[PDB]
This record gives sequence, C-alpha cells and structure tokens, in this order.
Amino acid sequence: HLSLLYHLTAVSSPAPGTPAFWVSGWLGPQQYLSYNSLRGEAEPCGAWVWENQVSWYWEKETTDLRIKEKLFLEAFKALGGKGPYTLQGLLGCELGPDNTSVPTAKFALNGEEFMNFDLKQGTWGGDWPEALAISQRWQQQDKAANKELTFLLFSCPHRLREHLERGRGNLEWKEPPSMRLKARPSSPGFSVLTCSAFSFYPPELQLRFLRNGLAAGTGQGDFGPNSDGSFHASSSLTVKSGDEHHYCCIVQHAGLAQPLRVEL
Amino acid sequence: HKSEVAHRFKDLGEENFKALVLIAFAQYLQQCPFEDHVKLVNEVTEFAKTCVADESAENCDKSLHTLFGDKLCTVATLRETYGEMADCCAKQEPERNECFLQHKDDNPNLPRLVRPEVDVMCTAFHDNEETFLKKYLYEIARRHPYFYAPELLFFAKRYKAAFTECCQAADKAACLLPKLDELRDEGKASSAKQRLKCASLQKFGERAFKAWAVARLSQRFPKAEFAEVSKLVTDLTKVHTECCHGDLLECADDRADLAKYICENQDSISSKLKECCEKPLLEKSHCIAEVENDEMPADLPSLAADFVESKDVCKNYAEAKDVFLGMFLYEYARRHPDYSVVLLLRLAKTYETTLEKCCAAADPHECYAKVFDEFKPLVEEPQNLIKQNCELFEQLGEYKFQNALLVRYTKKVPQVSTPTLVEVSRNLGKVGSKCCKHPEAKRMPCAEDYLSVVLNQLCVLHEKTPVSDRVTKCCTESLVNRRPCFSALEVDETYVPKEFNAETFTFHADICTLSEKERQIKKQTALVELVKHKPKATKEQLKAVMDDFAAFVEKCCKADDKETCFAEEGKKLVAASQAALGL
Amino acid sequence: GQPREPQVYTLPPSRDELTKNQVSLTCLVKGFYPSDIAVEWESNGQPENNYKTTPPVLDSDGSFFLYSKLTVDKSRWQQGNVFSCSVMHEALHNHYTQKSLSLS
Amino acid sequence: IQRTPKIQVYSRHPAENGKSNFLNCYVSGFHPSDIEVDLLKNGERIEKVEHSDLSFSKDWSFYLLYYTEFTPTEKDEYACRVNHVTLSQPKIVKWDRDM
Repeated sequence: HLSLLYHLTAVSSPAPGTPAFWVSGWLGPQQYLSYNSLRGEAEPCGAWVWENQVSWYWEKETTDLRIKEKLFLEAFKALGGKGPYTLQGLLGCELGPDNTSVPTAKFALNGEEFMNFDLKQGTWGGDWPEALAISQRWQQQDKAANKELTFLLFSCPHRLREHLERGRGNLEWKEPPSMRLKARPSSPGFSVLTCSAFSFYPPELQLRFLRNGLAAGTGQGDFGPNSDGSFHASSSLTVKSGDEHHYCCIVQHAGLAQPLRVEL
Repeated sequence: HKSEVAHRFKDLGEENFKALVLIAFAQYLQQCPFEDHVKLVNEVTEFAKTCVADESAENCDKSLHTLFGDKLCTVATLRETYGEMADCCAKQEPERNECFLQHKDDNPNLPRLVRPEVDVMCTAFHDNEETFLKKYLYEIARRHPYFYAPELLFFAKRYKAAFTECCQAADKAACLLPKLDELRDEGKASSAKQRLKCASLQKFGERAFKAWAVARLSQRFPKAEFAEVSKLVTDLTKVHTECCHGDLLECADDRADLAKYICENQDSISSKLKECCEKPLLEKSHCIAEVENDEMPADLPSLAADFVESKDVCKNYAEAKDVFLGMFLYEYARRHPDYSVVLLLRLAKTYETTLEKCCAAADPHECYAKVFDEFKPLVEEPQNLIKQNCELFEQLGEYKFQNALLVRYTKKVPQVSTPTLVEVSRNLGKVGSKCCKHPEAKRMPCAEDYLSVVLNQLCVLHEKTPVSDRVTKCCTESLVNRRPCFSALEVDETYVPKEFNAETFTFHADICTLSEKERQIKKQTALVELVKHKPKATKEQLKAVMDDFAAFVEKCCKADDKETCFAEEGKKLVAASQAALGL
Repeated sequence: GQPREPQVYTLPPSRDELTKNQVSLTCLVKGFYPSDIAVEWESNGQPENNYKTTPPVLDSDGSFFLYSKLTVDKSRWQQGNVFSCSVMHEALHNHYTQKSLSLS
Repeated sequence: IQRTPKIQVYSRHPAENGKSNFLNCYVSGFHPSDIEVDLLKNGERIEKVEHSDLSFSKDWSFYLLYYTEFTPTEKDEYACRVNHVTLSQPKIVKWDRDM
C-alpha cells in the first residue's frame, strides 16, 4: 500500500541563505531523502543513512533532481510578472496488485493545484494561463518530457521496489503508544477530558471516548510528529464537572494485538 | 559477398553464431527474460540460413545493425521495462545503434545471482544441457554488457568442462565450486580490463589505444621487430574497435583470423607460442592473450643512441610523429617488462612533450640531452606509493586497510555517495590481496594495471551521474594520468560538513540479525559518514568515535528490551561523538 | 448557469475609415456566458493602450457579446504590424485566448 | 493562496518532572513558506532548538517540526511563538501539560 513521493518546492525570491529550490522524498510517512539548491546533492535522511544501499543509487537521485531544479527555476521565467511565486510539485508512484505501478504528477502554484503530467500523452497539462505558460516552456526542451516519463514510469517504481526489499527493517517498524487520560476544570459546570497517545509508529491510530461503556463519539482530534519519525496524538471532550471518573478512552493501532482501554 | 549475415554464419559456424547473437541481445536488452532472447536468436539464425542458401534472397543485403535493430524494436514496451532505451527505436541507422550503445549499463544495479544447489545444477545439466549453458551466457552477458564476446565463448566452454568433469563425482561440491569460483573471478577481472579497452577507444581515441597496445605487446614479444609489432597492433585495434561497437559477429571472425596469423608467423613473434598454437580454436586465442613474456635479446644498446645522441631525432619526429614515438615505446617497452604499460605511456608522453618543445628550440640537442632525467621522478612516485601501500596492508588487515583507504578517499572526494565510496574502497583495497604477494620488482606493475581498471570503472559510471568536480577532472584530463591525479588530491575544504542531530544514529534492532560480512559493511558506512561530519578528523578522534560506535552496537544487542537502548543511547553516542570531534 | 465558450473574431477597419489618419481594429467577442470577462489588446509581443471596450449586452440566444475598438495610426497598420486582441474568460480553453489582425 | 498556521505543542514522552524528554512544536497548514518559529522557556527563547525539513501536505499547505531536548520541572513554563505573513503579531501558544 505504500508509496514513493517527492515534495518539490521552489520560490522566486528566497530569504537570503535560504535555498531557491528543495525536495523532500518520502516512503510512506517516512522521509528518506533530502535535497536543496544550495548544497546541490541528494542526501539520505534519518535511518536511511544506514540502508543497505547500492552504489550509484544516490547519485542517480541527485542527477534526476538537478534536472528538476533547472525545470523549476525555469518556470518563473515563463511566468514573467513581478509578484513572488511558490511552485510546488508532488511526484511519485504507488504499487498496485499485479506487480504494477500507479503514478502521480501534480503541481501547485502559489498554493493552488494548477497543472499535472499526463503519462499517456507525455505532456504537461492544466488550463490556467499560468499552467499553459509553464507547460509550454517545459514541453519545448531537451526532451524534458522523456525524462519526466522515465522518472515516473521507470525510475520511481524501480526505486520503490528496491527500498521495500532493502528497507523492510524501517518500514515494518512497530512502536505502540504510551497512553495518558486527564481531567482539566474549564468553565462553570464543565471540564475537559484529554486522551493522549505518545511515541507510536505507524501513524494510523484512532481515539474514542466511552461513558459507562457507551460511545460519546470523539471530540477534537489532534495529530502530529515527533523528532524521531514516531507520532503523537490527542483527543479532547467537554464534560460535566464531577462526572469525570465515569469516562474512559479506547485506542486502536497496528502495534497493539487488541484495542486498549485507558483509565483516568 | 552480397550478404554479410551469410558471410559470418559460414565463417563462424552455426553454434558460435547462435551464441554470439544471444550475447548481442543479452548485452542490449538486459531484462528481457531468457525465453524471449532464444526466440529472437532462433528467428535471426533461421533468417540467416536462408541467405547461406540464397545470397540474393529478400533482405539478406541489409547490414547487421539494421537487422538486429529492426528486431530489438519488436519489443516496444522497452520504456516500461528499460527507460530511455525506447527513445532509440525512434531513430534510424546509424544514429540508432550509437543510442543503444550509450544505453547499456544505465542499470548495473540488477538482482544478484544466487547459485542453485550443486545437485540441482547437475540435474539440470544432465537433463537439458544445451540450454543450461545458454543460461550461463545470458546471465553473464547481461550483467557485463561490454564483456569481450569471444572470451565469453571460452568461459562457456570452461563452464561445460567443469560440469562434464564433476557431476559423476560422489562429492560434487568439493569438485565443482572451486572451478566455478575461479571461473567467476577470472570473469569479473576480464569484464573490467575490457571496459577499459572500450573506454580507451570510444572516449579517448584510436591513437590512445594503439599506444597502449604497442607498449603492451612489445613487453610480451621483445624479440619481434617493430614492423611486426605494428601489424599486430593494427589487427588488435580492428578487433577491439569491433566488439566495443557491438559488431560481435565481425569481431569474433577477425579475432579467429588473428590467432591464425599469429601462429603461422610464430618465429617472427615469440618462442613462447609453441604450446599455445597446438590448441583448439577457442583456447588458442586465450592462451596467446594470457601467455608469458619472451626472454629479451642479448645486448640491446642504450635508448640514448637513437633518441638523444643521434642528430636525426627532430628530423624523424617531424617526418613521422606517430611512427617514431611508436618506435620509442617499442624500444623502451621491450627493455622493461618489469614496468607497467601505464607508466611507459606516461614516459612516452613526457618524451613527446619534450621533443615538441625542444625541436622548436634554438639548439634542440642541448634542450633534450637530459631527457632521461625527467623519467626518474615519474618512476619513483609509483614505486613509493605501492611500497608505502603494501607496508600499510601488511601492518594492517585487508579489512583495516580498506578503512584506511576509505578515509583517505572520502577526504578527497566526499561529494561522492557513501555507498559508492564503500565499494570503491573495497575494490582499491583488493590491490593488497592481488599485488603485495608478488615480490618487490613485480608489485608496482600489477598494482597500476589493476588500479587503472578500478578507476576507469568509477569514471565510466560517474560520467552518467556526475557529482564531484574533482572526479570529473581526474577522469577526463588524461587517461594515462588518472591514478596520480587521484593520489595527488588534497583534503576537500570546499565540502560543507554534514551536521549532527539526535537522529543521526538511528537504528532499529534489525542489525543483530546481521552476519559479520554484513555488519562490517555497516561499520565502513559509519566510518565514511563520520568523515563527512568532519573531514579534517585525525585518525585518533576517528577511531575513538568508531570504538564508541562498536561499543554502542555490542551493548544494545546484548540487553533485555533492545529498542529502549537504541532509542536511549542513540543520542548519547551522538553527544559523545561531537565532543570527541570538536563539534 | 451553464457557461458557454466565447467566440472571438477580429475585424479590420472598414474601407471608408482608412481614408483618414486613424483606424479602428474591431474585436467582436460573442457566444459567451457569463458577463464576467477580461479583454485586452497587445501588439508585437507587447501590450496596447489606445483602446476602449464596451461592456457586454445580452444576446437573444442567452449568451452575451462584446466589442473592442483598438485605435492605431494608419502607417503602423500599413507597415503590417500584427495586432492581437486578447480575451480572458471562465469557459475559455485555458481560461484564455487571443486572436490576430493584420494587413490582408 | 494565503493560509494561517496551526500550532500544536506537545512532549514526545509522557511528561514527568525531573526526567529527560523532548518538547515538540508542530507548525502546520500554512502558506506561504516564510515562517519564524521560536520555542520559549519562561518567556525567553531557547538556543538549542533543532527543526525538521520544511515540507508540505497533500493539500499543498506547508508544515514544520521544531523540537528541543529538555527536562521539565514543575516551576518552568514553556510556549511556542510563531510569526507569519498572515498574523497581526507573533502568536504564542502555551504548552498545555495534558495534551
């Protein structure tokens, strides 16, 4: 079910010492790769430094991303006008049933999707004027179209397979959460219950509230990452003061054989 | 002859033909399953038979490239399963074949060959033999797309010989695996020597290869007259030019003829050829490629006579640069089988530079009288390097040696990726195993020959994915001066060091499943990474932080609840290491 | 409501008009929904100032239509310089199209 | 085309006074990418704040993890301070112990 996805970003006038362009590469919700226009080199992130990886893998990455850098910084020439720009791209692929890849290639300008890459016609598309401009600049190039094709239909899925084999260790990692449930006097005759999940991987996880064994739904959920690739979650609920000890909190998660009841 | 397909088929015979064609397709289409290639080969063969029959029949006039081309574009998927290869089917001959040639070994990185169990192999061999051997050819060819086609045929005969000689034994493993393992080792070295030969030809020109060949042959055949060494060098050039451009059928033929020419004229070439020339077609050429140097003539006059004292030096240099200099390599070469070719070419380079500059001078003789002095430093430097390197290899392990090199090269070339650096070191390091065994006299040349091959491998792959400016320079500047260029390289102070964080040493408990071979590669990785964190790190600090590392690993695998340790100690090893490095 | 692709045609200055020093390069834009729509001129890769554009009016069919009267000097038009009436609208393929007008 | 940040502050491990931990601040869902995020100990900024790579989500909005090692004490008060084009003035979020 997992997927290789690159998060390309360029800006037209960067705060100085900031990079004009940069990429983050992801395997599922793990960041494996990292690149930017200053350093100019694709580097492994996190536990992926220790991946049993082959020679030339990384400089293949670098080579590809440099073509991307050029393309992206080229886009702002095509747009012409003054006002600062932010060009984003989401590129990748996901494995499908029959030893089959499914590609993704969308882009956004100043925070709105506007352009895409049609893998059938081998053309960029989108119909905003901005997208027509950029689409045109790229389509008339040293076979930029072909390289995007190879990158998505060949390189991407070949990489994805390679990482699955050589990086099971990371991908299949499992860490169940530490749980805490607490009561916080809030209002007049009210109080806030907060269930919290600490340090878990993978990030799929649900929090639920019971009140004497019957569902009180969920309230506001919150979800986030820790420094170490693990995750954090919390859910909160309004509740009659003095009626607190009646509630508990239940948690579902891949790293637990069965759902956990969490007392106050 | 009207038909080239016809000619070759006749000359090479059917079985060789089918083999060479199968290699051809394997080398171009490295992932097309085996069965498919066999259909393609069998189609192309059967077409050929109809031209051996009637040379004027439909399509037999076409060139080999058109035919093999036409056929490779049968598989249109190419893109989905190979990539920028498909772009080539777009084009027309001759641009088309040049395309196919660039797009070999974009993917070295193909699944490894796990050997089946000795008995299952001997099953398969006894059963469908004809195939089993074809699979060998296909598997090897596709992982080494520059492999010297005609030699691969010979390797294939050796493979068969081993199974013929061993599957009747009670203990088959004891018999066979040694033979297959030597055969695999010979193979990996051969592929490499050949890749240098093709790089030389393609990227550096005919002149460059011819120079190499003259130096090399003159070492092996020191009694042969210059006139004879030339004809050989020319013949050798045609042969290699041909298998490097993918014309396997033509080059196999021409090689056969060369072996035949050599044997017919043994007396004017070498006394050490008697044994070799009494052998079957395929072992003839191998023997001759592999044989011992002839003993050098009695009382050869000083190189000074013709190349310094003679007052015709500049005249001849003007009248025939390439011939004259060839005479120089020939004369120097035959006097010095001990020296490596690489070194001799550097010497010839200096000589030429010298003449170029000196003949322009007011008094040319005066100018070049002391030219032989210039060679002293060019000789010492390699001797000194190999001498120091073999002391280091004895004084330390094969393992501990590699680590020394790994650190050395990482400091020169940190822009290159960690896995690439690990591997390159492992290979460079193998120069200890291979050469330092040999005695004093014979070390440098073994070393330089082998190093030159290893470096060219780096360069050929680096060219497709350039990442370090320094590598580009050394790989490009001079073929003959690569090794010294790299050795000369200082600590790269332009590199902006990797920084630390808590997560820098992130390991899940999967590391304790690891073998030793496996866990050593990992240590080597951590080592490379440390250097990248601080390139001016001294051996002291480095081994300190590296001991801390191994302390860490041993510790955490040996605890109840493994991943508490990693999680908890992972940041402390970092803290430790910043201190132990400065920051 | 169902928006409709606009349809842009240029029209050159009429016989009668050419006599004088100035000309009126017309841009009719009809067959569009809705009202909202941007119209500009541009010549020689470069925008034009000297022009006006009527607001829309509702065409019997239900869609709207518009005109634009770019004036230029006669000499310029004669020299052949290509003029290009540009339109922007919701249902325009790529939200934009431009047409051209020149001596013929 | 212009989005305001969402600021979560939470510890990595359950908070226990005197035991070592990490404090995270997770700024998310903002556009454009320029953002100043400072972690505050008792109203003044910490200098050993590390932070993850600037990235974006399925919905194109940017996000970022700032984090520091720390050992909480009962007395100490922490907070996360974010400035961004879309904010009148620095927004300060107090680290609720419970969440």
